[PDB]
Amino acid sequence: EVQLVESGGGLVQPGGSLRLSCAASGFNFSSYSIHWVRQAPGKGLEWVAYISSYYGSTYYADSVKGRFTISADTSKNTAYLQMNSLRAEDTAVYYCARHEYGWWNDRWGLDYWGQGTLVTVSSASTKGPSVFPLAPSSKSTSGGTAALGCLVKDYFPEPVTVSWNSGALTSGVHTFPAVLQSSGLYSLSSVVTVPSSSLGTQTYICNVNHKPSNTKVDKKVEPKS
Amino acid sequence: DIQMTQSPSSLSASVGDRVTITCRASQSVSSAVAWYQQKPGKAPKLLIYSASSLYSGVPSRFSGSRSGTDFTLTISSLQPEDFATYYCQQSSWYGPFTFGQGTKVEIKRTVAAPSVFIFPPSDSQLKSGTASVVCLLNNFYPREAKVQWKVDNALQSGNSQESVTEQDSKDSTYSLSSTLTLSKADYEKHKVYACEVTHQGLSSPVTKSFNRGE
Amino acid sequence: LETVVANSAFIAARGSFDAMGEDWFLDFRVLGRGGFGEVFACQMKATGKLYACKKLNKKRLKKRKGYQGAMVEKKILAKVHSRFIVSLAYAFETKTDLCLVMTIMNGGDIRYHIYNVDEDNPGFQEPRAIFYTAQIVSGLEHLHQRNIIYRDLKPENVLLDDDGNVRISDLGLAVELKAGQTKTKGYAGTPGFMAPELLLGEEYDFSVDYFALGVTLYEMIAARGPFRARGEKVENKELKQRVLEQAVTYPDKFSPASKDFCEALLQKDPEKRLGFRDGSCDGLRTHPLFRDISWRQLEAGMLTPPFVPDSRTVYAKNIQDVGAFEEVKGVAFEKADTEFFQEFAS
Amino acid sequence: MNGTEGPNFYVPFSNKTGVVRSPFEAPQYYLAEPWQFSMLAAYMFLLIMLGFPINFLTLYVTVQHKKLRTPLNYILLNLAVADLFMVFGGFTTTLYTSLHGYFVFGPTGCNLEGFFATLGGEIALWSLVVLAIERYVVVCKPMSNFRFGENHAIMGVAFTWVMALACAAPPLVGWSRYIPEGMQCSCGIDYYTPHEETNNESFVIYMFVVHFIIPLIVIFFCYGQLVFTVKEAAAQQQESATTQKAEKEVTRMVIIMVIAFLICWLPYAGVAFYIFTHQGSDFGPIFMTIPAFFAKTSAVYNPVIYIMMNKQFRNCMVTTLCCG
Ligand SMILES: NC(=O)c1cn([C@@H]2O[C@H](CO)[C@@H](O)[C@H]2O)c2ncnc(N)c12
Repeated sequence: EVQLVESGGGLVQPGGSLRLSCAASGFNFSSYSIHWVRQAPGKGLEWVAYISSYYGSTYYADSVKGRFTISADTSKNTAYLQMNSLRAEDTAVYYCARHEYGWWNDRWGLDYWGQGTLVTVSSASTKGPSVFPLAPSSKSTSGGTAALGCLVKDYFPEPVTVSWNSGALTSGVHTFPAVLQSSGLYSLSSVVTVPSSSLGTQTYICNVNHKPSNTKVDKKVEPKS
Repeated sequence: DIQMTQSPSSLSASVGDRVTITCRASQSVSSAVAWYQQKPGKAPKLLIYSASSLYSGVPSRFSGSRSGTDFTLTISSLQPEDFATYYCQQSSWYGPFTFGQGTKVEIKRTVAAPSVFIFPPSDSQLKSGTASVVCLLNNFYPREAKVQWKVDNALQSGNSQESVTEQDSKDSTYSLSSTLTLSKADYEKHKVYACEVTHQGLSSPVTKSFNRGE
Repeated sequence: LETVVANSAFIAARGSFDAMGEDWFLDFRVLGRGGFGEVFACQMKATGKLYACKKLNKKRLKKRKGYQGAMVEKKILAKVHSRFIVSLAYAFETKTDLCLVMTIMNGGDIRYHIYNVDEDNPGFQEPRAIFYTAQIVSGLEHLHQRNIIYRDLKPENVLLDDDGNVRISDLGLAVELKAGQTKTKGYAGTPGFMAPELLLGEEYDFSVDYFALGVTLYEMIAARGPFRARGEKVENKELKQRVLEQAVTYPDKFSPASKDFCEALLQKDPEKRLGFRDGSCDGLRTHPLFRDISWRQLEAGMLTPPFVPDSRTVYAKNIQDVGAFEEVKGVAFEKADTEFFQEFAS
Repeated sequence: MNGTEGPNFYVPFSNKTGVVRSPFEAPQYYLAEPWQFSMLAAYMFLLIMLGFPINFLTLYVTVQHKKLRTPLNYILLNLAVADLFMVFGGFTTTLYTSLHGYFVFGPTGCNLEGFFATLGGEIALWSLVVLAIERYVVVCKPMSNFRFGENHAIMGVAFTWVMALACAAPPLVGWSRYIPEGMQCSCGIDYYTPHEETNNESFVIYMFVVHFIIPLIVIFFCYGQLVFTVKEAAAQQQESATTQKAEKEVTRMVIIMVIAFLICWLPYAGVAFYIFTHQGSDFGPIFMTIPAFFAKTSAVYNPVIYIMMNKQFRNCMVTTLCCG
């Protein structure tokens, strides 16, 4: 069923060991195969390796070979993937597949997938955001409507939330998806479009709240000379 | 394994259109194909199993047909919630499982040009030792666009990162940020920061630029 | 040529049918050459019903010294009958042969159907093989409950009736164990359908029939035995070595359930061989393979067979393409032989 | 009268050139030319060269396969033996004599050659009849609740011999006579004149009725029935491609089989009958060699038809040729 909840979350260092473990229940694992399917963030679905109860056939994908050691349990229906070599492509919101066994020799798709809990492979340390103003565009795109924003840079772990004027401004706000930088720290920009005529007559302050470090920074954004 | 090749790579169709996407497996897998709907930050939903048999609790606008090597998923009437990436899959009960490359179904609307804004790095940004110049392309359609960064007319490559917002609920436009990252030391040896935007909505490349001082 | 004409005349007779001695049965074409002499179709003039008549030629009996084998088949089949063991109707003799007249199975034999399903694609698909395996199991079980070791079982001795249900037949290479033994030596059976124990001349129990079941199931799907290649069968000596030494190979045509099941039966050692361990034959039935089979309905004959034989086109063997064995080179019968011949007739 | 009757010869070239004497002592060149004798000798050599291997193979192959040893092949073996009688009795003698251009074995030789040639051809004739009977009985089933066994086959074989002797033996005891036919290098039955004084007339009537008309009726009956049966059966069995192909094949074969019986004995019957109904019909000496050509060639074409064109024999021959 839908109850295939990862309980193997948390950061784990590259080359480390963490045993991803399916909280599988609502069915009996012996007519199904709990082979590990990984939805990598903003990227397509892939297969890791086969899992079987009685049958005991296990086969890897040709890209995770010997970097994981499959294991299984039918006393709780948990399927444990041992981690023992990791890269950075082993970051995914892991899900547990559930695949029907035939009714003659029938192959089906994967009936259910998990609710996931994020697993990350990273060497980066905790560090709140430095919040810099992205000053108004008024040296080009003059008059009418001007855009301004805040660059929220060098934070980790994700997420970071950005609001404007303590949540009083949220209209016309486009908060872009995070991009992984070379450092191993995420950065994004949040922008808001405002009247060019309101500039230097209204203060626009981005209120940045990074929950993992409990780091809150209110950074004023004003036209510069 | 058995390679799964999705076609078309992307398509753009309006609401209430009949959309058929095709998937070709390199080797025949018999009737043993599935189709998924993936919308970002959600669990994949199974649509079709056995190449053509609907999964329970899936709308009846989705259907699949065909066998051999050429498999199909058909959406009879497109909806504004059928903005998704659709993945085909081959299954085997004694072989590998392999997925497609995804077919991007885009919800179509009229062409729109981007309003182009360039934002200076502040002095505060310079203190960290980095200068980020951010270019915003606001409310344009289609999603595809090309941003070219030029500093002093020198092409910038391999030091800029692009991020595109997920489709706006405002009117079904896209916005795109292109962030050019330089050192402070490079920034202070430069002057002209130009963001050139080439897009379908535009009839010529539009350059927005500023000179250092902000 | 003439063989098609003879087949056509049989078909003509069948059509009429659908709608002792040699002076009591009108004789048609042979349907095979059994273990002992011919097995031809024939018809009672007194009721207009078709029967197969396994004739055991007096000549061929003397040559092979097949006197024991004849008596065994008679006494066992005469006493033992089920829904998966053919009825025996008459035991008389004629001028030149001893006769056992048994009920028709004008649907052909499983061996025939392996290649007849499609010449360029021999062997059945998974549902059809599974179905037949389940029916064979019920027939074997019926023998085992009566404490009979068959020591053989092969596709050509598994006959289809008109409906498309299969039955085992021919109990001439069997032995009925008494209470006081549970294992016995021998060398009974046809090579390749004989278990390791049989070949080594060792004592064996009921196990050997389950080995044969494994060989049968494998052969239905792959169109070859576990111990020989497609459309080839090696010499008895080499075949004996294959059975004893070789581990079974499998394609992925098999489902995991069928693969595992087949392995369990083709296991070498009676103790690890799935089947009757003198507990139940229903331990075998618990295997996941039979989740697609309803045993209660199977035993009651209420399940629809996967293939239904045509009632016009007969799938019995062509006459001149059946087996053969030499008749005597001048060799005149012993007193003993004559005494057996009179005794056989009832 | 198309020839000249004598005490023990019948030249089918009438005496009117004043050189026509006994062809047992006179070289014949006044009713044939030297080239015609060379062609005769060539032809007789051919019939031996083909006939002996074909018939030897028929006997040979049967010993090596179980299924051939069955009762229904006995008559076929008998046919092959019959043909061989014609080869060594008729053909070989005629080959020797032709190169002298006349018959050099004398009146006694003529009786010998005529006996073996007739015996051969008659066993062959009655074999074809018996074979047709067996096919009719087995397939059309006029009598039911009987099994065809070894004994019945043997009776069938014996019957052909008895009927053959019934024809070959009479000209030796003066009921008709053997006398030279054709180019005077083979001896046939006298029927060229139904002359009372030599008893030709009664013999010709006996032959025509019992040994041609009777066979002809039986052959037509049996094969007519067989084709009828097979068409009906095939109509009720159009659920197999094989049966339809077979039906066409069998019908074609039966036409060939009937024609082959006709060709062999019809010339003798035709000529004899015409001469019986009206006497004064003149024919040449070479004309009387024509019936002999047709009859003698059946030693080759009968086993080709009745052995080679059967599935069972074919398989067996291939196995034996590929080591056996
Ligand atoms: N003994 C029997 O009752 C029969 C054996 N055969 C054929 O005879 C062959 C040799 O046993 C088999 O493979 C079948 O083709 C049969 N064919 C049809 N009906 C039957 N009752 C039998």
